[PDB]
Amino acid sequence: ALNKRNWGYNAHYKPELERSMKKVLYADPNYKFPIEWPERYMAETKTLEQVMDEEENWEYYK
Amino acid sequence: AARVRTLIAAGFSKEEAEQVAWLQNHQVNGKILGLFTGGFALYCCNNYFHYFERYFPRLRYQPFTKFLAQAATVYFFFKIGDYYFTSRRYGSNDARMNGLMYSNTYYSTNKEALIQNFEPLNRKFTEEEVEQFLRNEGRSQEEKRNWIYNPHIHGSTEGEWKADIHEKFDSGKAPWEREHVKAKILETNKAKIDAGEEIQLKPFKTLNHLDKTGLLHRLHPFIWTNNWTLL
Amino acid sequence: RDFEYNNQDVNQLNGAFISLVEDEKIGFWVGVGGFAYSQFIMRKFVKSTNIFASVTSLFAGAALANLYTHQSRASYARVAARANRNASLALNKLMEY
Amino acid sequence: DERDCRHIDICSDYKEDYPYKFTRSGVLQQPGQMYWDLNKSASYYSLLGLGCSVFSALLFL
Amino acid sequence: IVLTWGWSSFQIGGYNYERFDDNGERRNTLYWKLSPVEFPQSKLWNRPS
Amino acid sequence: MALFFMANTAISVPSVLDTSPCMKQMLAYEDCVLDANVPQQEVIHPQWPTIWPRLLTDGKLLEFDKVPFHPENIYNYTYMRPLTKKNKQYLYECEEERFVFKACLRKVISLKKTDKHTSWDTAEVANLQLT
Amino acid sequence: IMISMPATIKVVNWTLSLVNGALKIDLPFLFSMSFLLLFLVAGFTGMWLSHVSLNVS
Amino acid sequence: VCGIYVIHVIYNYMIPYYWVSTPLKNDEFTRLRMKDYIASTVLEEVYGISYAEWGWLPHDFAYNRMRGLAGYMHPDDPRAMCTSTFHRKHKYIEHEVEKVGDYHHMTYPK
Amino acid sequence: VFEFLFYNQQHKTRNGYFINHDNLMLASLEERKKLIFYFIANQVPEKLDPVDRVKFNEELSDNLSTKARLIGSLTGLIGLVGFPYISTRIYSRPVLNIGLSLLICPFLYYVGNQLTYSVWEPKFIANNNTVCELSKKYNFTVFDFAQAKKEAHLKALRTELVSDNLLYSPGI
Amino acid sequence: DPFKKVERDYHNERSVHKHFASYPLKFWWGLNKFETIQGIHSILGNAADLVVSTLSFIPGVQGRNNASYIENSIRVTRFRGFDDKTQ
Amino acid sequence: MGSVWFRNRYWWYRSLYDDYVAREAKLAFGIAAFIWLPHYYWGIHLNRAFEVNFSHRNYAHEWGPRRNRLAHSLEFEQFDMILENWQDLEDEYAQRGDGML
Amino acid sequence: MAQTAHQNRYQGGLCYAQCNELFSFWNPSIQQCWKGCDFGVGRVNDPEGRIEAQQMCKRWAAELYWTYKGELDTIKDLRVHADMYPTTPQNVYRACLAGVRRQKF
Amino acid sequence: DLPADYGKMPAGYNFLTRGKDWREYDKDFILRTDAVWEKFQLEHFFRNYMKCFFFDHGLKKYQMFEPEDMYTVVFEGWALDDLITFPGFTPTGRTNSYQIGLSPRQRTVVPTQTFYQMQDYYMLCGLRFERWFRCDLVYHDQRHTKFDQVKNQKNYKTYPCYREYYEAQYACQDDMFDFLMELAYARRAADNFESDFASHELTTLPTFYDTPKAAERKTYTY
Amino acid sequence: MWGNLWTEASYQLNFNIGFSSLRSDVLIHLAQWQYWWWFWFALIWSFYYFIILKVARFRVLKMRPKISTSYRPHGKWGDFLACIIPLIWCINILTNSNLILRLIEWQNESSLFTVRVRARQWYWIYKFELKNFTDILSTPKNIGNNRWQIN
Amino acid sequence: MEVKYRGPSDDKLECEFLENNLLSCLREKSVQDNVAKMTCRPEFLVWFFLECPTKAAVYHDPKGLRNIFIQDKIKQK
Amino acid sequence: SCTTRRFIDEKEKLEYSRGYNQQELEASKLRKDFVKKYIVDFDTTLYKTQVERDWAYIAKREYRYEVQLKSIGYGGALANAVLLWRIYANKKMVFWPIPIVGALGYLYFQPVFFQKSNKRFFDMCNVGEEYYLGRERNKILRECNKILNVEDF
Ligand code: HEA
Repeated sequence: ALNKRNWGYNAHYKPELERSMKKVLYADPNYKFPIEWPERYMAETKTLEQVMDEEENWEYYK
Repeated sequence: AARVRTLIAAGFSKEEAEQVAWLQNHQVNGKILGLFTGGFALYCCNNYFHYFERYFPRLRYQPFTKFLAQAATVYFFFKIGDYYFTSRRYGSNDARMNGLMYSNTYYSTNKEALIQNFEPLNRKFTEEEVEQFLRNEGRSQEEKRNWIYNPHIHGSTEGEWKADIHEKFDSGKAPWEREHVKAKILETNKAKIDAGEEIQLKPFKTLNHLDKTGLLHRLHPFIWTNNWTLL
Repeated sequence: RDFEYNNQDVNQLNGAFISLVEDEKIGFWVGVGGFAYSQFIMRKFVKSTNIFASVTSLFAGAALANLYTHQSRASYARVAARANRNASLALNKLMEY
Repeated sequence: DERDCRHIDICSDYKEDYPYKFTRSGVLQQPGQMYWDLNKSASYYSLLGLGCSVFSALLFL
Repeated sequence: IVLTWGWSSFQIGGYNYERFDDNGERRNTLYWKLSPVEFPQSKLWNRPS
Repeated sequence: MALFFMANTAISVPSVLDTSPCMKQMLAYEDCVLDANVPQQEVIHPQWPTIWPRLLTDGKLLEFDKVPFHPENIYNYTYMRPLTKKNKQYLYECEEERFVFKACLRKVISLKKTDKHTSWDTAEVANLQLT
Repeated sequence: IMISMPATIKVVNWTLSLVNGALKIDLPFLFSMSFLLLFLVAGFTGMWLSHVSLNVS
Repeated sequence: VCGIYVIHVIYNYMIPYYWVSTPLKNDEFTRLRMKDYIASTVLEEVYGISYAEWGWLPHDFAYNRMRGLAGYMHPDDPRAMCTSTFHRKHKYIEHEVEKVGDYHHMTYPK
Repeated sequence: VFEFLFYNQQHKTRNGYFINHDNLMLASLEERKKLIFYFIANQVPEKLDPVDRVKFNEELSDNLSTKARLIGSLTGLIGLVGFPYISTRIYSRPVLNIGLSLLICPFLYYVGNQLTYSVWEPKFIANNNTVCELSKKYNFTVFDFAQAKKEAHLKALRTELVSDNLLYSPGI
Repeated sequence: DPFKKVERDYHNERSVHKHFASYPLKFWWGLNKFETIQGIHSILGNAADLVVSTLSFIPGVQGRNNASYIENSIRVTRFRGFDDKTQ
Repeated sequence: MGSVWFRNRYWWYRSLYDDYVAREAKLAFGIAAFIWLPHYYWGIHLNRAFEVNFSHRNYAHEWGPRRNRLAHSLEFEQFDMILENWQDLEDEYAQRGDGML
Repeated sequence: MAQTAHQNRYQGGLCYAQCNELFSFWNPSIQQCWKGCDFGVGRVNDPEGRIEAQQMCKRWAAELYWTYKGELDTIKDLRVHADMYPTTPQNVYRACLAGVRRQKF
Repeated sequence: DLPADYGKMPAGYNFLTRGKDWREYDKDFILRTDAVWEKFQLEHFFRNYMKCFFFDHGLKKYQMFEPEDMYTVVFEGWALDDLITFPGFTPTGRTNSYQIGLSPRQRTVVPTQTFYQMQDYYMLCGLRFERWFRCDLVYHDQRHTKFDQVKNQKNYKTYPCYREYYEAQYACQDDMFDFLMELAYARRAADNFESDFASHELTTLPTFYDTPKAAERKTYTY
Repeated sequence: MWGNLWTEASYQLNFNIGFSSLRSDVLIHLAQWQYWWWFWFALIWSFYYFIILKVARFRVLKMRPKISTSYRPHGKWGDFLACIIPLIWCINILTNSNLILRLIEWQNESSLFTVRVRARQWYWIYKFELKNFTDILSTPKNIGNNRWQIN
Repeated sequence: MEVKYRGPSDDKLECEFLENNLLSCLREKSVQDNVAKMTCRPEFLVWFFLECPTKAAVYHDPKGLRNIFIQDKIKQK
Repeated sequence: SCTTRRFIDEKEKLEYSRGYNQQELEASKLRKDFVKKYIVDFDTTLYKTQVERDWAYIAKREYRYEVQLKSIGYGGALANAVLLWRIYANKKMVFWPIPIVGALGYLYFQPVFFQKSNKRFFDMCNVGEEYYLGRERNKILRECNKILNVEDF
């Protein structure tokens, strides 16, 4: 437990500002980010038109 | 070197008493080592004190100067021991060099952290915090207490009390971490706020600022005598 | 509402405190008497200075008072140590978060 | 201002480039001949002269 | 010759140069925080190498 | 080298203290934008909504009249894509940070170098440069 | 790097033999001293050139 | 001492090179990797990093740790398997890193 | 084992530091309030308000703090009788005289301060209207007393730790 | 100003309040560890209390009331647990 | 240090070289310490300069591009404020078509 | 072990030592398993810890070599062969998973 | 946290900030006292750092020339050549100031660790070229109709030997590539496979890596 | 020099003593190694100060000559004892080289870009491969608080 | 690292080019990029903020900006 | 840089030669009090923030060299001159003059040095509001600016 460390995994942005709405959003266990940190740097294989259609047909977690 | 039972007599946990004893033992053992080293010198170089009278004639003529010189030697030995134990003596936090007192790293780090991280509560514990502590009788055991919500006894809503019960006991959020308690404390100590004095919500965590093993500061242990490897 | 001290420890402490007060009064009187007796005895047969006589008298009076107040003070100290240790442990276990 | 101590329009890092032109204060400043330094030298010389004269007067007795 | 200059000439020269020439630095720089530091003399002239 | 080769360890040398005016706000905005992961690269600028409004309309950043537009991959001509609603949704999560950064930049812009700055010569020495 | 081990022995032997003796200064002695002094610098230059980084530079 | 140094070169540089000579149908890549790793991982070439602050200054350690970690980027390097940890703070004093396993990127030390 | 000379001892036997929970095991409710107020104000006045701290410090000075110092000063001045105690026309030993005077005076000052404290502390603490008013205003609890005791012990440890290098402190 | 002696300042909260001159001068307080010395001090206090009651027979001064639990506790525990090992 | 550490110095002497330079060695050691002080001071100064240079290089690597981006953003924000003022002017021109002209 | 968290191989620990038993003496899979075991410190005893460790291992493997989105999610066999060199992102992910699985306490 | 849909993007949120009282964010920021001097220095540094171009007045446009020796800049200023127009750091003017790093390495067919013991990649280039030549000979003729060399680029498929060819080009130099290409042209005109004459393994020592049941050798485990 | 940023890094003047420029890390390390080697030889030279004076003052024929009765030498550990000084210098040189070399050697496969340098008769040729162009677009950017983004 | 020093130039021709770019950018972005031909180069506008800082004061001056807007409308007319 | 340090030292010498004024004298007294309390007599290791500790240690080293060491050197020179005169008088080596004149010279030149680099030392305290030392320095600087009617940084 003493030596357990993050090692740079899922390094999401930690807003220090008090008026940050995302903070409250980041508090929500049901909050969904735009993409997973494990896949944030993965090569995209989808087509441009398919990606545009999927992004247009997206719903907010809240 | 602190009569560890006496340290627990004042406000000190068993581990906190151990840390305070470690610091006091370091200081006292350094001073005692210096003083006792001074003792054998006078038991050995007493003739050397008399022989060094040809270079300094007044000593052979003024007897009190001999006692003054003996006291000076004792003080020099004590100060040498103190500097060997109670000085800064910063060094590299290396596993192959820690443990052996080539530096005073452990004691220096503990003292510096204690000086930097200690401040008074600057306020009185709220009655709700007193009540929460009063309701914390034996709730820290290994088995989680099955908190039963009785509407005739707990009132409110069954879920609301269950969430409140979790926040008070199961979640572990401190009474100093309660929103209502924080608001009440803000309302109360306004006079101190009239002087701009910050309010300390949590008491000074002794276990979070001192460590005889030194793991808190993350100083690697001696390579030859530690099975565990830090960091 | 607040924490309440243990019952048996409280009773023992009360008894020890009463005994200690009585022994303190008795020892003060005994020490005054011993100081007077020491002053007289030193002025009787001792060929020494008045400073030495007074120092001996004060030291002997303090020693007599301590001898009269040994058992009571020791018992009070033991009771206080046990009570304070128990109370401190309980309070630390209570306020620990 | 006479006591500006900045005779060249350059910062401490000297971000300006040579030739570094003089400043308005440096316009009036005379190197080593200012009133303050001249008065300091005058005071040193007066102190030395007063000491020597006192010593001579004591010897003249 | 053998002892004095062989252990003081280079250091004295470096001290005098840094004191009077500021390590031979060009004056028109932007900020010391983001500029290369012109170190003083490091190859000892009195040394054979 | 050796265990003691330089014979002097300059532990006094501290990390150079950064003195940018609104670096904290700018970095917070950048971190929020990175968490959002907006495909358009121009969004990194705080004034991006006022810089290229076509990004919020069609993504038509530049005129391709003379240079032909021949996209090959998804990561090609990324400046030529409108902001997707989901991305726009993620764009709302950083609005407060963007506004704070803009306010800080505006306040810095309002600053001037007046004559009262008598220590204009002694700036770097004040600005943690005498290391 | 290990080759310099024999040279140091030779320099030490020369220096030691030059001491605790009945010196009769001849023209030959000055030339031998000059040769030793010249050999002193050359060994240091060769040892410095033995460093891989310095040689590459 | 020289012969021991030579024997190490003899046992780890030439004779393995004389073992495999022609393209092989079965595990040619494995045999070549074994042969190369038998020679590319001599400790005299890698053992420096264990005590690096002796040759790397305080700020120099921070400046080089970024390149050093980036130096062993491609995992396909058996000799890199022998090099010491490039994720260590300066032994005397480290100016940048507070916690070793607290980084903002899985491949960037800061 | 002579830490009584190697460690600070003046702060121990004064300012009501001898009080502890065991004492509160026998005191009454109003007595508990008064004792808690006095001990908290003495050891850790930070937890109290500034105006109340000022008033309590003024009361403590008017009662024992200045009075114990005055009594110790009187005892030291009594001990200061005949500063040239060992003096002669042939030679007056300034070293021995100053040394004896210094050895006598501090002991007398300590004795006087201890006597004044042990005599007036019960009366001042027990029968102070301002102290009673402060106890009514505060009404510290047992948890407050425990926290204050811990803080006072930490402050005592800090005082010795602060004056650890009084000769040369480059800081490294 | 006494108010200046009440302000909470970190530098004030971390200032060495004891000079080297206090090392020797306050050294006499350590004798309290001695049982005989503590007893002598207590005897002096008791005699002073008797004289104080005798003088408190005069108006303006109240003697040591034997019904004060606080006073009794203070008198009986002023040196209850003195220990130079602590602090 | 020297002949003291050995139990038969004569033997020790021969065992090295059969030559004696002991007094030279002692005087040389004293003079060597007395001279070694100064080069130590100079090397300390030089090492401090080198460490400062390394720190400056690291900081420029870390803060340079960030400062440049911040300056660009400041210029863009000033331009945005000016553009907002010009847009207010254009709105006035829309409300005052030719009156402003 | 430049990417590992231990100064020496003997300082690697039993988990890292198990890495030596995992692959042959001629594969960087030893270093990969050492990195995986380092990623698993203080998370093996927790289920959510194991999940987050799998995510971290996937992230590290993706950072090492460029692979398509979700490609590592199509590994036919998570089992590893002793002769598996770190040639592919799938191999890297498998080695990291094995290193996480080998971390006790 | 008051509304249930807090954090959901407002509908039709133009994200415009026209006429916003910045005093609200004053409590959200802290400004150094030396802000004026810091801003002036930052502006000067931006003017003197990124501006690697010179505004020619004759064309009334910023122009640039390739980097040259400082003396050539100073002592040979009047003879400027190769002057071009300023294109800008980005087509849209975005800022490119950022610390640079290393992108993830591409998958490799020929492992560099096979012959990494040599500082010169001669044998490595040879082995990579042999592998690429085998792949090309396998997939030579179908490039024009079944690879990227097809006409309908909508159906273009990356050549199956693209990775090997790129790895070989990285391994070998220009002259080595030319010599290997000539040898490959000869071998392709021959259309002779290496296996069409392979006999070396018949005289090779037996190895545990050459057991009969190859699949039985790899003991897979997790 | 591109603009006001004077890219000229050497700028060495005539009759220079040391290296051309200390702008390179290798150059800084070499200078530090040389200075340190010059620093820690003191005692050695000290003996040289004492040996010369004694020989030139109490070893001549007219000043304290010595009758050397030395039939044979009987040294056994002299060479190994004196070899510590060469061993220390060798160790220092090897450590410095291994420190310098480890940062500029055996790191080819982990390269951000690639360029071919072909030296021809009286000329040099710099060849840039096509893939490098793609690598130009694939450079990660450390934006924000050490956050790496790939476009 | 070693960057020299050169203050803002404020050259008449460069200032004219920057002012033309700024006016075009204002006219275009005032329509929120909903114009006929995107002729503005934002990076160039950045130079306007640093190469003609004196003229920037006119941009920071309200009455001066109003007069400039009137002149620009007249020119566009 | 080194040029900046040389310029600062020369400007400080020139200013000390020009004069110390009255408002400037009061500001110097306040700055000296602040430096003595929060820096010179306060151990830099006690500060909460490690960065604050580093900056305070840098300032403390500057004070130890620029003020303490310089004053010690001046006092030592004065002591050497006085001891030379005394030894010339008695034709023998005395012992008291060295320490006595060293202490006197350290006491004397201690303020004068503190009088010259009063501003420069203050310039090493501008850590920022993020540090408690920074906040206190900002308050002190605001008071000095109000006194002097000039905007410092
Ligand atoms: C007779 C001539 C001679 C001698 C004796 C030597 C002796 C040595 N040489 Fe060399 N060398 C050459 C002639 C010689 N050399 C020539 C002609 C070349 C170039 C070939 C060409 O053109 O390429 C060359 C090239 C050469 C190079 C490479 C240059 C190049 O790249 O080509 C190197 C580097 O490793 C080297 C090293 C050495 C070493 C380490 C010794 C060692 O033997 C000497 C080191 C011994 C000592 C160190 C002992 C001295 C004793 C001391 C105690 C010194 C310490 C004293 C102080 C510090 C005061 N020599």
